[PDB]
Amino acid sequence: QSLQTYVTQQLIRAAEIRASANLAATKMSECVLGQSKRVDFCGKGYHLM
Amino acid sequence: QYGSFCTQLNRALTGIAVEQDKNTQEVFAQVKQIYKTPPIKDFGGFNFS
Repeated sequence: QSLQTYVTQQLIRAAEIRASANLAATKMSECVLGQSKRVDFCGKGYHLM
Repeated sequence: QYGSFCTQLNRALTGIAVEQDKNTQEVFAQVKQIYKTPPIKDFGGFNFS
């Protein structure tokens, strides 16, 4: 009952990290490899690089 | 006799609760200042009242 609780928490945690890894790859695409015009997505201000 | 489950359940619900204010902060508190309209409604014929 202790491992099923730990593993259920790691599966939920890893989904929060997944959402953050998907967001990090989405910034590294649009925000580093480009110049995204999406307001406040890429620092406060107008985004240069 | 069942160990840390008690605390693990209290900690987990506290983790959710303390996040609901991170959600409410990041959705609404994006604006640095309390901006206000002038009292007179000279908005081109558009009626935001």
